[PDB]
Amino acid sequence: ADLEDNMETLNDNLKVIEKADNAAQVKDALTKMRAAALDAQKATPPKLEDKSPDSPEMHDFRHGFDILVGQIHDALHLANEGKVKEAQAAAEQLKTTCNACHQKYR
Amino acid sequence: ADLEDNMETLNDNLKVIEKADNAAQVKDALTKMRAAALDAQKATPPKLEDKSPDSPEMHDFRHGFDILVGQIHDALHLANEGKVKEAQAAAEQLKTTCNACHQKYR
Amino acid sequence: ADLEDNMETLNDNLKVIEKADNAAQVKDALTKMRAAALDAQKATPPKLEDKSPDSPEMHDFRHGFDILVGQIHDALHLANEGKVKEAQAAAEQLKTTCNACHQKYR
Ligand code: HEM
Ligand code: HEM
Ligand code: HEM
Ligand code: NI
Ligand code: NI
Ligand code: NI
Ligand code: NI
Ligand code: NI
Repeated sequence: ADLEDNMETLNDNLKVIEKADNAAQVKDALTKMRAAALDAQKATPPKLEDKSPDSPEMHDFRHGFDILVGQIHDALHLANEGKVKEAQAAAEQLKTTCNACHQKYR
Repeated sequence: ADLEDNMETLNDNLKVIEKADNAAQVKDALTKMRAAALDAQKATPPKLEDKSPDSPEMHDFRHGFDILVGQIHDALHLANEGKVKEAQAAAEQLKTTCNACHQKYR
Repeated sequence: ADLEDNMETLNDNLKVIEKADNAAQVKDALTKMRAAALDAQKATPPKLEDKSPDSPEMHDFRHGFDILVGQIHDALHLANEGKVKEAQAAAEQLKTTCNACHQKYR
């Protein structure tokens, strides 16, 4: 999928979590966020159309997604153990990664 | 172990999974693939004998293994929850990482 | 927290594990090591005060923590499955990461 729909997938599933009743709703959204993250990681973003895929910026751009994926996973472990509010807490924490990549590349 | 035996460990365990009966067979092979991945990640590969360990290429070379290890882990979670065919599906997906590193460094 | 207290958190929890009775003691320390690792990863270390945050060295410095976090996680999985001595074995293995970052940046 395109960078922009993956960002809507990231954004949407975030709302799904912060309002979720239960663990399965959380696990499902995190699963979907992981997929989107990983697929957005393949894209070249507007701001960086002038850079080769092995530029330092494209490298750093792809690293922002590694960080998000690691976090999602840590949230997933909490979801997997039925800890729905701390899972929700994690999901909320992801924001500072979202915003760190956005400050520099969006 | 040497880069080349680790690649045979990666390759072999891949066949073990795609033909596995059960979860324990999958978990075991993934465990072994993780080990080999991590050990191959220390090696300097023929194509890159002329580069320092902190060259951008050696950096990128080691990143190909981070991606594989993350994927293996995601497959492991599926194996750990008794999902043997989707675990098998994951293991198959790893191929595009194997081949992405190979296109550029093999 | 500061780089140096996070390193004491890393160091302390390591002793907690290698002497632990049970899985919950291990899971708790690993959880805390993950937190500290991730927080130390934001710091700029003395040796690198003269480098921009996107220098290759600051990049490599932050990667040393990715490796530690991945390992901690692998130890956590063992802890989570009640495997207290192999969890302890993992925790001990972390040392070569600790020391690899230290050789070059401490
Ligand atoms: C869960 C955390 C994240 C959320 C909730 C999120 C959400 C969004 C949203 C809603 C947009 C605008 C989409 C649109 O309507 O066009 C966007 C754009 C963007 N994001 Fe994210 N994002 C996240 C993580 C990241 C990360 C980690 C990176 C960098 C590694 C990143 C890089 C970008 C870029 C480059 C755009 C603009 C692309 C363009 O100009 O077409 N995002 N994000
Ligand atoms: C599970 C995925 C992978 C599989 C199944 C796999 C399998 C193999 C096999 C069968 C070989 C030839 C071994 C021989 O008979 O000598 C090989 C070579 C090689 N692979 Fe992989 N590999 C994988 C992942 C990777 C990754 C991620 C990288 C890079 C990060 C990589 C880098 C290399 C290199 C450099 C060689 C050639 C080394 C030499 O010339 O001695 N491989 N791989
Ligand atoms: C679990 C593994 C680790 C342990 C047990 C550990 C432990 C320690 C300890 C005890 C200190 C001295 C603290 C003090 O009394 O001031 C220290 C310093 C330091 N470590 Fe670690 N560490 C680990 C991992 C890492 C990693 C992965 C990195 C690099 C990525 C790193 C980078 C540094 C640096 C730069 C200092 C010195 C900071 C300064 O000069 O203020 N450490 N570590
Ligand atoms: Ni796509
Ligand atoms: Ni990197
Ligand atoms: Ni996990
Ligand atoms: Ni070896
Ligand atoms: Ni701090």
